[PDB]
Amino acid sequence: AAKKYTQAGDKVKAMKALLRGGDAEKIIFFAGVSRQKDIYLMAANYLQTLNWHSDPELMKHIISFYTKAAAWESLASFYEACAQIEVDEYRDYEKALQAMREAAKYVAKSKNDDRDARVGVINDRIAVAEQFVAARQLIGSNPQEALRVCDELLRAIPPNSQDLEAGIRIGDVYALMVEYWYEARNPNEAYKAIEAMRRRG
Repeated sequence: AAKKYTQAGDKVKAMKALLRGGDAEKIIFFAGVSRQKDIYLMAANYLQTLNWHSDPELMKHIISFYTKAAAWESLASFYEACAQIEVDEYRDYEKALQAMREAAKYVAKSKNDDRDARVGVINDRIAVAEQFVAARQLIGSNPQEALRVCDELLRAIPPNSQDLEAGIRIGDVYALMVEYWYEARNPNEAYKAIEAMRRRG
């Protein structure tokens, strides 16, 4: 779509139907080249809905869009989202905890009322973050802490609250769940890797 859109596919309405959900990253690129405010906001809001385990440059790049747009609320939203789904294979939650600290800092920097919904995500995510950092700092020594953190996360979204309103998202509730099965209390469990791969697939 955007490939043929850069080939004179026209504008404004070119990306109003490309928000949706998924794991796309070039909605950034057309927001940057189109220089339209609405495309900027939708591209920056879109990346909260992604689910990956890598590429944390969107931290600073949505920081750029929300310096150009002066809305740190969804910046803190993506802080939470990307720090949550970053530690999936980053294997370090200290940076993610610093990113939740930056989420609180930018909510304090925020001025719109969207920061209230951002705190509605924060009160569920930072509550698990101090026990998920105990799930990640002690992922080599404390399997039960990480297992029960992931279990109470998995038993919070089936209630009426959404994934934003129940805890941290299920990027690392799964990814750490695989991790302590093969790493913690049994690093030499080769058939857990084919459990880990069969739970991966």
